[PDB]
Amino acid sequence: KLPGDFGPPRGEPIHAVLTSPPLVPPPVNRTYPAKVIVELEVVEKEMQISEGVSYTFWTFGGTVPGSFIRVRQGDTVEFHLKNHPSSKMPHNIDLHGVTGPGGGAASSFTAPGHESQFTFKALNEGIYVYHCATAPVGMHIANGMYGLILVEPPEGLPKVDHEYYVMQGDFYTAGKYREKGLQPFDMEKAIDERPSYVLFNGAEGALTGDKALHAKVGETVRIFVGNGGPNLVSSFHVIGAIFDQVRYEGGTNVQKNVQTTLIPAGGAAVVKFTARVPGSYVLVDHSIFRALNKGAMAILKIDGAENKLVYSGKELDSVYLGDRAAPNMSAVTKATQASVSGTLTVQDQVQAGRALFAGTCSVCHQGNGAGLPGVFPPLAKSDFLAADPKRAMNIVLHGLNGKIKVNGQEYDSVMPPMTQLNDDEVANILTYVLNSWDNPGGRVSAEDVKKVRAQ
Amino acid sequence: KLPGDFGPPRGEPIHAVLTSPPLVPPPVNRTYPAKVIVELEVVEKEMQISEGVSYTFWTFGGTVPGSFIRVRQGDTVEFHLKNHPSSKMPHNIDLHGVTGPGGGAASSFTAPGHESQFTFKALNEGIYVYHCATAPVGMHIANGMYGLILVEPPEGLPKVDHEYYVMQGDFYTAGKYREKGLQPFDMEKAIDERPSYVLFNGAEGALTGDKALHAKVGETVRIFVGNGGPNLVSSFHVIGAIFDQVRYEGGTNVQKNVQTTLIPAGGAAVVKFTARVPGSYVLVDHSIFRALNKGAMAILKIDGAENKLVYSGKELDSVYLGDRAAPNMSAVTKATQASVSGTLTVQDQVQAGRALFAGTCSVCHQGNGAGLPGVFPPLAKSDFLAADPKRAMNIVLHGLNGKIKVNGQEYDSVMPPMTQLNDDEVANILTYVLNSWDNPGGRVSAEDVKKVRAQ
Amino acid sequence: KLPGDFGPPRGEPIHAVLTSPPLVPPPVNRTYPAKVIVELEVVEKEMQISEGVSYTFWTFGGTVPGSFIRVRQGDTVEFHLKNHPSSKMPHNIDLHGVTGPGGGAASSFTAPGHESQFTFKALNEGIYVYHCATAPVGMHIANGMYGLILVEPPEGLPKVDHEYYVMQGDFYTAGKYREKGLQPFDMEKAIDERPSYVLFNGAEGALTGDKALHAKVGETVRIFVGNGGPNLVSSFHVIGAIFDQVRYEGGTNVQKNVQTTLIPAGGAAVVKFTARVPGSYVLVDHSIFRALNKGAMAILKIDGAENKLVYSGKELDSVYLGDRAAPNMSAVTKATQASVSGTLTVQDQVQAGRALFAGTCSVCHQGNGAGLPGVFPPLAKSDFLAADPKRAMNIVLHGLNGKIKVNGQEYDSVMPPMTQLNDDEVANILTYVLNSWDNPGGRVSAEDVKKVRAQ
Ligand code: HEC
Ligand code: HEC
Ligand code: HEC
Ligand SMILES: [Cu+2]
Ligand SMILES: [Cu+2]
Ligand SMILES: [Cu+2]
Ligand SMILES: [Cu+2]
Ligand SMILES: [Cu+2]
Ligand SMILES: [Cu+2]
Repeated sequence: KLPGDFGPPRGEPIHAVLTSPPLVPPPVNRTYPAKVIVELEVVEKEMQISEGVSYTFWTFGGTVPGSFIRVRQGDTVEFHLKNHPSSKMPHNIDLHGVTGPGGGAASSFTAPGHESQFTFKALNEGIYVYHCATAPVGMHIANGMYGLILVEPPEGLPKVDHEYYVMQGDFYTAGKYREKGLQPFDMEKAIDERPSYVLFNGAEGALTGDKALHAKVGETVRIFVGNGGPNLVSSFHVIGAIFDQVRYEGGTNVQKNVQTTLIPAGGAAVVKFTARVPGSYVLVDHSIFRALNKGAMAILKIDGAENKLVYSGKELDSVYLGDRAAPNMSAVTKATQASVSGTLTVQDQVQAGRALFAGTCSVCHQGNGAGLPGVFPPLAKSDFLAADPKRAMNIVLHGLNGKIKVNGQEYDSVMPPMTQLNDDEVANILTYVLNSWDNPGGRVSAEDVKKVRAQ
Repeated sequence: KLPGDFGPPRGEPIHAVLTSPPLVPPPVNRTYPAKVIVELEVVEKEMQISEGVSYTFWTFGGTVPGSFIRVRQGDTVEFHLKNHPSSKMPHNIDLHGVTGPGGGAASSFTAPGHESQFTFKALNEGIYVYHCATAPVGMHIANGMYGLILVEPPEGLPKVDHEYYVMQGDFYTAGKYREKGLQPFDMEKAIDERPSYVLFNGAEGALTGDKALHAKVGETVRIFVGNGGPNLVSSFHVIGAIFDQVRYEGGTNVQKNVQTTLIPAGGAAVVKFTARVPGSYVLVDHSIFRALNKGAMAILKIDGAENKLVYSGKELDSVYLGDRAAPNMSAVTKATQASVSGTLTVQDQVQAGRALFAGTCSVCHQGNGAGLPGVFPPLAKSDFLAADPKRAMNIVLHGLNGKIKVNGQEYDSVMPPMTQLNDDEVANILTYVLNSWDNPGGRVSAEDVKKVRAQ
Repeated sequence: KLPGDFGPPRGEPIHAVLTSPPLVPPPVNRTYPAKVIVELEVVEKEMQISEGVSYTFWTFGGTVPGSFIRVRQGDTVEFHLKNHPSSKMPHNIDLHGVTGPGGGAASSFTAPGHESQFTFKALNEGIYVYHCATAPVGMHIANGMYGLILVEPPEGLPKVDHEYYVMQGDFYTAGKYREKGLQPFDMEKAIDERPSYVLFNGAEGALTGDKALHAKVGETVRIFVGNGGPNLVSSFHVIGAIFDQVRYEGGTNVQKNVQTTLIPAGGAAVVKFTARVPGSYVLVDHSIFRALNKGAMAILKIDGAENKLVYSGKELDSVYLGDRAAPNMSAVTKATQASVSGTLTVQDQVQAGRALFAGTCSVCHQGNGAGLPGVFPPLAKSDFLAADPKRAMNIVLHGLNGKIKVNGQEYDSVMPPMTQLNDDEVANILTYVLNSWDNPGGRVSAEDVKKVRAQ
């Protein structure tokens, strides 16, 4: 006998309601198998992968990850794939959990402006990745063509207060991390498995700040977690909390009470969290340069009463979360746009630099530029800064060590280099500093920084 | 008490029958512990890692992976390692599952033309990797020195219809992927964990096309899956199906009903599959550039009746499987040989290009070169192609965008670059196209392409 | 109800006794929850990451990994973090297993010369990584800022004969592997996840030779195994043995009878081993270039009677363990120091070369330089060596093939290149050989080798 042997579809055909990340459709809440009609449209379009950094994404339903599909084990699914007329490429779909060659791929080839359909029975309960399967497949996946399909057990999943949808992917731009402009896909970096960005839900900051996930003390949260890849394996982890349960795909095994899991490329898991104390809980790939240098962090923000018996301490800040502590970094987007338009003002630079200074500089120099006397020199009203702005560009790019005198006090420490900052970032940060804290004003341009970097 | 405490060996000494991949020895079918004599011979030899690409493999038993060994928990194994006189290197063996230092390594050092032996008790049921343990060990492993040993539980494994043997490895050539000739091992790429090929069973296409694994609807298939490494972890996955069971090494835990697993470097697992519907099921490393750009795909082809209640769709084709949809790519081997011999004909190039066109070009241009009107321009009877063959070389290497006119119709789309194709591949593909579909004939040489690439 | 609900702290406040790797504090042996005061001091200091290779480590408690902390589920922990006045950087802590934002990070920011404190309840039994959480976090972790905290179940762990503490990390030096001197951290290699060293307990040889872990036949050994990362996932494996049990973090799942596991970056596990037969058992990352080319090997040496019914063979030697078979390689440290001081003698070079020859050359040429007649040519009393020392430098760096005559006999084989050896290593090895086995003496300098490498 096949699994999912619940008899022929009954009732009326159901038109599936799909959701955009990070939301999930309601529980199916049904005791009979149905014919479920799923309609999903591929759209190719430019979106911001980071502030001021555009990328041509290929999407299922206009989002990365693609629209979430929710059905019941034993359902017959009539799957309709449309390819928007604006597309340049053909596309198709492989749904994990489908019983049949290619997971649908050979019956879903869809040229721009066309539609395809195929039917399958959902024999297999579980959470499953779906993705494009059009050669070169890795390119399609790298461009954002992946999402999740949930096939519920017949009795449904246990009730929880919130359900969310989070999916990791690795991305490959020609430019370096945070280099502005429209960035092409880079096949060389992709083949080498050397991503420039590693993200949740298709962009830096997609689930941070004002886009965080929410719940309250005492509530339960289920997260459907995918890893679209194409290539990386996630050391998936929640900072400051624990997973009550982790279940992969439709596996019989359920791990309980773990904080760090491994999610294969192409894999998916359901995790459960119980909110205990208020604050920001960070979902990361704990291959930690991905999380804190390439974009792979997402926030579940918990509202409610502190419990000093459990945790006496404070909410996170920029020391850990960096420039993603703040609600957003829209000033960076704005300054980048103004540069393109040729209208970049001092204040545009100042506000972009303010956003970028958080974490990146404030960890040592403080949010108010005061430093710490004799340990971290001040940027506020800094004689040393004012004396030589070009030296300050060199200090950001190349670091500084040795004895110096700042505002009458000696420092004898080490500031690490920061050459990974792009020329616009250095320029905007230094313009912010120059225009703060009784510093002399003026500006540093990206071209100024380019020249210092080349010397 | 030690595990495997089934008493002294009884009956007669048994000379183990080893098998070459992808086959497995018969179940031991025995109720008593035995002395089992295993004889394995190391052979160093050139073989084709891909069509027209030779590599000096170091092998246990003449194959990659090496010969499969099958014993029973509680057996006493007298292990004989011979090193063929033609060898240049010394070799030895570490069998996982052996209780003792190095898994046998210090008692199996075997110079060319010599033999070694050691005895161990198989205390540990499970599936286990064995490999060479001769410094530099990673070099030996990278050259193909790994295989599997099964230590059965005393009652035997449950009966299945088929048992197969599949083992992943990462490979490191001086040349790039599909660059022809005898390719040296590349220690720099190996240390960096940057393989040029990632393969099942020692070659591209080892388990595809006419070398696929077979079964029928309703049958059960057990696959002994190794990962020899040296360095990669497999996101091991079956496209279009599910694993009924996954069990690692001799672990007590058995996962059921998963599609994607993680197999450590040096690890092994037993998976079980039940054939439900006909077609090609693809075993892959779902770090998907490995599977679809570096060689890591294998096929289990299922014969039998369609079941439209389960899956309404079609068998896979080149869109997903690429140039491995076809039975083989022997024409590539032949053309490469003819180049070396200085006898390369137009028809040699045409047939090699035909093989390579599948997937790589046909996904957009179609198998018959017709394209799709106003979306994908034709290669069949293409005025644009005929007008400028050197432009066509540039288009393959560097891509094309912008408005063009082909056979009277305007196109305004994007063909991605394909610089990863080697000069011979570009040459042979374009010669195929030129000699098909009422195109003007002639040929493109590898040297022609080399010149365009250098400009 | 929260987990760990064992009531308010009782008894007296307990000042935790922390241990340095590879030792563990005693079992808590307590039936009531307590207030436990933990004091941990950050120290930045130069230490040898390899012989003659210095590195500026940032440490919790003066070691890498940091001091081991051991508490009981249900305890209230008052955590005190001090930052030594000699520090240049601020530091903080995130303990996995803490319930609260950042695992403590926002309440533990500690400038040089300062102290911080926070209190948390240990709700979660298990083994957990702790690490610094100061931007740039990956830099802090890469510099050595990680360790383990055990939160015992209320009844305690089962009694074992030995408990040890082992933690993997990936390291990123500007220089290549074994390049001498004080090596800076390399942010470029870190972002790319391309470590120069992969180590247990902060140094090459930290747990090999005279620093091996010990036990006796019949005894049980528990190892608390961390993976600090920052970036790599360990294919953690024991050569020649099996793990009775593997349990991750505080998971409910326990795997039994496996040899190879996967430990996520930031993850931790408890493994159990039962000693069966004498000899050296090697803990490795089985992404095997890490273990055998980058430093990731540790030894558990078992004393006691051989059991020929289980294993007839020998203890490991340099063929497998290489230059870590010997008790230590202190001669390398000494020679490097003498080079810096300008006092390097012939004998300093000889003893350093002796240490390095083991495995790296002896696998083919033998420990006594005799080779094997007509298969591996001799280095002992070698006419070919004596005839041209510069040719011998070229042979080490670039390999040798083709027919040669050595001491009257023809060889027609292949010696692989060894360009990864540094100039001092080549120099010291060849000086050893020249001063052994009736060879002519003299010396090769690092500058001699530099010149040959550049030609
Ligand atoms: C801690 C790790 C630091 C971070 C992050 C940044 N800076 Fe820094 N900076 C640091 C130190 C210890 C020193 C003194 C070095 C010494 O030789 O003793 C400095 C110095 C500067 C200066 C010059 C002195 C002054 O005006 O106070 C400048 C202009 C400066 N730092 C700027 C700066 C900016 C803009 C940063 C973010 C991009 C930044 N620093 C980060 C320590 C640390
Ligand atoms: C879809 C992703 C494509 C694949 C794969 C290949 N080609 Fe292509 N090709 C594609 C498009 C959209 C276009 C037109 C671009 C535009 O500016 O509108 C082309 C064009 C060509 C041409 C020139 C026009 C013609 O003769 O039809 C040639 C000669 C060509 N393509 C060849 C070709 C070959 C040999 C391929 C496999 C190596 C190949 N293309 C792949 C789209 C796609
Ligand atoms: C086995 C894989 C080898 C290792 C490791 C090393 N050497 Fe070697 N060496 C090897 C062979 C097969 C040959 C002969 C090559 C041929 O063309 O037939 C050699 C040769 C040399 C020589 C020259 C001949 C002689 O004097 O015997 C030298 C000086 C030499 N090898 C040195 C040497 C050193 C110092 C090594 C460690 C750094 C080393 N070899 C490793 C095989 C192998
Ligand atoms: Cu697509
Ligand atoms: Cu897939
Ligand atoms: Cu070998
Ligand atoms: Cu091994
Ligand atoms: Cu720190
Ligand atoms: Cu952490």
